[PDB]
Amino acid sequence: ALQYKGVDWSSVMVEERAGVRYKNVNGQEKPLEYILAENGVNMVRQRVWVNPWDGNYNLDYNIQLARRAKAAGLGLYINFHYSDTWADPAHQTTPAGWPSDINNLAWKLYNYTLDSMNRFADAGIQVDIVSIGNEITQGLLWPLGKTNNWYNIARLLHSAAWGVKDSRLNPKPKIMVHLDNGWNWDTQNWWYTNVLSQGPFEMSDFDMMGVSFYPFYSASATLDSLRRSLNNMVSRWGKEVAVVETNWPTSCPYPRYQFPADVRNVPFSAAGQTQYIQSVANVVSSVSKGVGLFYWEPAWIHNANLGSSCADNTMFTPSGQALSSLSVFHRI
Ligand SMILES: *[C@@H]1O[C@H](CO)[C@@H](O)[C@H](O)[C@H]1NC(C)=O
Repeated sequence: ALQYKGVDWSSVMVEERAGVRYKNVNGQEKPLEYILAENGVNMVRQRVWVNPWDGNYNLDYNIQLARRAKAAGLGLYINFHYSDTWADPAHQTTPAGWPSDINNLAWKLYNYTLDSMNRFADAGIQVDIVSIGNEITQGLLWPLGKTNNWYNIARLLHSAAWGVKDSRLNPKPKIMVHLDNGWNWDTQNWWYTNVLSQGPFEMSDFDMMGVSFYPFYSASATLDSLRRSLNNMVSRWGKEVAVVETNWPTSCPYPRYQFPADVRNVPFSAAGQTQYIQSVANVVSSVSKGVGLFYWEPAWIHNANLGSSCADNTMFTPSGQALSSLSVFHRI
């Protein structure tokens, strides 16, 4: 069974401010962190943005969350986007103001990460996992860290990894590199190979390799491919692995892509979510060093589709009541 099993609950306060109230399956209202712990979750993933336009997901914002997550006995997984806004394969926007030369940008990434981690340390919050970037498959901090700029990338990650290493955090969190399409091994292989062959980013600079695994972005995302990809990654670089992002809809009237053949039998419902989340967990667990699974934004009711072509990927009622499927975190 999985060592790390949780959800990314970053939107929680934005939702509370919007008037949302959460309840477990029985209708008992309480702060989300407790409904989560109640269902077997043992860790929350939180996204961190540099200078968000409205302050959400910034350091202060994430510290209030962490403190809360800790009170409910949940572990912490800090997810740096190293951007003012959403960072993903098609968007890695360097924070306005940051440097334009690799040495200074890297230095900045270091000071930023360093100070940020020390922010939790000084606050008495323990960070368990830290991803230096978010789905950085096409690199990060563009233009400099854009893919094929392999040198700059390994250069940037090394600095970021050390911002963590040199912080007051103790124990130090596992450093993770997060790429999307974990089912695509050629991508996982191409990326790490090119980054690790540069020299600046060393094997001892990171501990985990996290991957996003979704069913609605390509019929190619088969459980088998993820299974194979993870095994290939582990056997090749010996790092702990984990699915840091995944969803399953309870409603998907207009999918943009055909779902993988292995899950076309799984229903869009609370039952189907359980089935899917459990299958994905089995894949990760089957892999030696397969250590974690995180469902992305299960409680963002005011954004149900969660940026996908599916209508609802939440594990909550439109009114905020936890669905039965949320307790799948006990079984994994
Ligand atoms: C990083 O921090 C150091 C000392 O704290 C400072 O001298 C340096 O200018 C910073 N790097 C940049 C370019 O922000």
